[PDB]
Amino acid sequence: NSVQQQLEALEKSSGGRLGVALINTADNSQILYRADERFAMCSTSKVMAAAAVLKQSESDKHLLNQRVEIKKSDLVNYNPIAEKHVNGTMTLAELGAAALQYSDNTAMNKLIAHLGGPDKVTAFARSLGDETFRLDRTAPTLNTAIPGDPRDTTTPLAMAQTLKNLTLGKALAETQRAQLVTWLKGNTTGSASIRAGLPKSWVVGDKTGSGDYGTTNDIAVIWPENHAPLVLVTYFTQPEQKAENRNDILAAAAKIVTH
Ligand SMILES: CC(=O)OCC1=C(C(=O)O)N2C(=O)[C@@H](NC(=O)Cc3cccs3)[C@H]2SC1
Ligand SMILES: *C(=O)[C@@H](NC(=O)Cc1cccs1)[C@@H]1N=C(C(=O)O)C(=C)CS1
Ligand SMILES: O=C(O)Cc1cccs1
Repeated sequence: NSVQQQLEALEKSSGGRLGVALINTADNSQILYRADERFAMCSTSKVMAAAAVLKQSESDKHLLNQRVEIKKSDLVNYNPIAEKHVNGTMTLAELGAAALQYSDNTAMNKLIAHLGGPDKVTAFARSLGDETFRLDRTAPTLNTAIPGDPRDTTTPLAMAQTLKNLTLGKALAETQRAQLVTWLKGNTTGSASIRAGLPKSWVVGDKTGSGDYGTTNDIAVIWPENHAPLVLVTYFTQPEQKAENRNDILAAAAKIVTH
């Protein structure tokens, strides 16, 4: 059975809608599955917000060390790092790290607020040539992931192209690119997702998302030992609002497209 047939079968048995875009940077070849369909990004959108702040830092050498005050009233539904810092400060760099490596929603909201709102994240994506990405809401509501809702969505192909540019391409100056990569490589939330479908010793940087409608996402850059990098987006969503998340489906998709 072909890769396409395998993805079709995985999707059908899983009881959802699967979106996959793999870019092989060895030859610029692609494996696409529903790659032009919109999906709710959920917390994968934090990559774009963190990168937007990194872009700003290219013209302000003091930005990443700027103090941000964390109040009790800033806490939302999931904030394992920010809650440790209530009544204190975190730097913008520390907020980027917390957002990316722990999926701290308070940290995401501080990045968005610093930028001037969700629309500023959209404008940053557009500045990278991504005509597809849109950020409309803050956390937690950006994770509602309602079928057919365009808010806070992108397509697998658009996100793969932009993640490639961010991490391996033209988007950021070198120090900032390297910082983004360091953050992604140190993610703690992705064990059971794309990483689980790959050789254990491959280096991976990724950002997950989990939302309503059992929406389960991961976007990754993958560094094989003897090959050029791969960029992989796996998005998955289901028909029932209260559905369980399905990290294993992302692992399976990763295994299929790297087999
Ligand atoms: C850490 C995490 O939450 O993993 C997602 C998950 C997955 C997955 O795909 O990774 N799922 C499974 O493999 C499903 N588990 C079951 O269907 C087992 C059952 C439990 C209760 C009745 S059936 C769901 S249970 C939830
Ligand atoms: C990002 O996806 C974010 N998800 C949520 O806050 C969950 C919801 C909020 C409203 C409806 S559902 C955080 N990300 C992680 C992750 O990266 O997977 C989570 C596991 C949940 S918190
Ligand atoms: O407590 C407040 O309302 C303001 C803050 C100062 C420092 C962290 S939060």
